[PDB]
Amino acid sequence: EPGEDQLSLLLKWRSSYIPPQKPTNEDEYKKIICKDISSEKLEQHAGDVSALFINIKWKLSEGQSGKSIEDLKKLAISDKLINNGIIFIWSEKEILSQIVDVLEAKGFNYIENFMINQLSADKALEMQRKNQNIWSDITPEQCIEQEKFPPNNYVQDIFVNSEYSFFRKSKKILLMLRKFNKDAQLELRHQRTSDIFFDIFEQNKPNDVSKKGMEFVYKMIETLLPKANYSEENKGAFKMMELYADDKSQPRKGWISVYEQE
Amino acid sequence: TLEDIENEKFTNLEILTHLYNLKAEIVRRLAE
Amino acid sequence: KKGLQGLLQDIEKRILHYKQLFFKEQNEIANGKRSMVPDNSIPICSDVTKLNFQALIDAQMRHAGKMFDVIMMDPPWQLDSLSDEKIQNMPIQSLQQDGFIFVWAINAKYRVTIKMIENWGYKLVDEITWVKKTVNGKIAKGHGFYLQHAKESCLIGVKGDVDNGRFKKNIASDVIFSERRGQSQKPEEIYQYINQLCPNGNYLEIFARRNNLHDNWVSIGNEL
Amino acid sequence: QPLDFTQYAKNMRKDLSNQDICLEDGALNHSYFLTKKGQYWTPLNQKALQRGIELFGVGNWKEINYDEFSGKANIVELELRTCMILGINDITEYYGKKISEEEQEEIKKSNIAKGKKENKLKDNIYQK
Repeated sequence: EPGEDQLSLLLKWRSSYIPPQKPTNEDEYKKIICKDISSEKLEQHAGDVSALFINIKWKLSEGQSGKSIEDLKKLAISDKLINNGIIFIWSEKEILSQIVDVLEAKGFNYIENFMINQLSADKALEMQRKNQNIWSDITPEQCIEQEKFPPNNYVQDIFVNSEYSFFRKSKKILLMLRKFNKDAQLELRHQRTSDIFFDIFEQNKPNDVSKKGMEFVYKMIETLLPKANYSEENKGAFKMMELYADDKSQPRKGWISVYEQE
Repeated sequence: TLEDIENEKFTNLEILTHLYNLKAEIVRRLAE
Repeated sequence: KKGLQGLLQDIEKRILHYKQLFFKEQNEIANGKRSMVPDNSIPICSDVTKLNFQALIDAQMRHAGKMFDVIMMDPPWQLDSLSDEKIQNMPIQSLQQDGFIFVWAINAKYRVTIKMIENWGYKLVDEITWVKKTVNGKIAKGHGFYLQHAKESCLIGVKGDVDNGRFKKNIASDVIFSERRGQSQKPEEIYQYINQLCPNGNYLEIFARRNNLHDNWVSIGNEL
Repeated sequence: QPLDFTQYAKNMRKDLSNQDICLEDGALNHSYFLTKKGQYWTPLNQKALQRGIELFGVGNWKEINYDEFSGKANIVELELRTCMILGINDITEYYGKKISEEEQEEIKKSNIAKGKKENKLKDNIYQK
């Protein structure tokens, strides 16, 4: 029966997290364009920020393009930029200890973990063709866009399992690190989102979260901190910042975007 | 409650000693 | 009253029935009957603070000719439980040359666990997470401070010259999606993944439980 | 060459595990794991019970508990095991009696033979 299988029942959240349109009004975002974020002095651009989301793409192999731990060390975070807030940074298994060491070097302590279980849209079609054998021959990506997913009552065989020298990679980890201020107190909203949700992916693109998944992450950040959202008193004093932003979903109401070499 | 301890997940020896303690207490309070 | 005498009669029949069941079980035990524990398991009943590890090292070197390969652990954190000083002062760096370690940290004891396994001499190379499940097939969500906790994390270190014909690469998965069973009982899929990693190896399990005794594992615990 | 884990496990259990977890040959003691922790009848406990029956009477297992086993034991389990090693469900006729080891074995075998033709032996237990 439809709606009762494991795959169609684990991806039920996607019907409510539709990403919104781009904000047309100019006074709802910042949209900073720079050359080198690590060399950039962000304290001039933005004031007290309650949520700093670092959308960093790590370099881990010799030929893989991305940023490194040295680039994270060169990045400057001070009390002017963020004195009481939370850092959301994409972590990896290979450099987790280095990431937490360099971030505790800047006064940020580990608090929580929020991860995305990777599900393969390629393996879904492969398993459907393996088990059943007319709509299964279209594209592993149009099924992501049209949300027409094949039934699956055992999801453990659909995981994206990328190559590794150890246990195969099947998750994406978003670390949360909070700068505990002393005099001030930061507004929270406890237990509004689970620290786990399943999301579809591509076998060839394990490090590209979907638009609805990024919407889920953004709404998790915005629900966690309610006074950092866009309002009348937050005009010119936006309390949400992005590092290494992209034009895909970042122009947003109440969000400061910092781009890299546009 | 005897029906509680009999249907509990207790092993067959703790059930047995609870039953013996209950029997001893009720026979003592019956005789005296 | 006579109702109390009837209750005495009922408890007499219950005593006789359970006496017969006890006699049946103890007669079957003193006969051919085996428990759920495998015959090749090595359980050790000792507290780790009082356990002499040197005798274990001598016995392992005598009867195997090498040392351990996996030292899977699940420490009782203070947050019976023991302090982090005793866990950090444990002789793990003397119990292995070339192998892995599994620690099963909690959310409140994540960074200190990372520091602990980097202080023992290991390098953090991998992470295994257990996502809890329900009977229907959904995620068994819980509670927490910032987010609803529905995960359990295992941190994996490495040591020495692992890359040989002993250990295998590109096996299993980091995510264990299985139901929550027992009180604090980790799923058997982590043991299957360990056996996929090092086939036919020597393993050690600190703070082990009677529910997780296995047919290739040396297991140390207090209630074991 | 590869090693076999049966002999390796027996050798490890000989010098590492306790006397209740493994047997003399090194084989696993399943009776220890078939019960709960602490409530395991040891072969030393059985000999202690038999020696107490040798010394004192039957049915006065208070001094037996006090100065035989550890000073602390289960009065109910002492009665149950005394009934089991006498072959008889209820030991009313043996109350106050002090029986030797050989006569104890003879009484057990006599009760077994008495109930064999009476259709009474339910798991080596005679009912009356």
